[PDB]
Amino acid sequence: FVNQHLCGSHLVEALYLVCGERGFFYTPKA
Amino acid sequence: GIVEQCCTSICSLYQLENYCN
Repeated sequence: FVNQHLCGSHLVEALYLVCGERGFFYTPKA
Repeated sequence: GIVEQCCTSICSLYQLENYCN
């Protein structure tokens, strides 16, 4: 998913799925 | 940043991919 309100583990999950072997930065205080 | 973009507002692929490495 992508087009929704994405909070907490849901946002992290989305980032995981989308980013690959690239991984990602989850920075809530951004 | 991300929480305002994707949690409190509706998120997009475009914005999610800004957080990939």
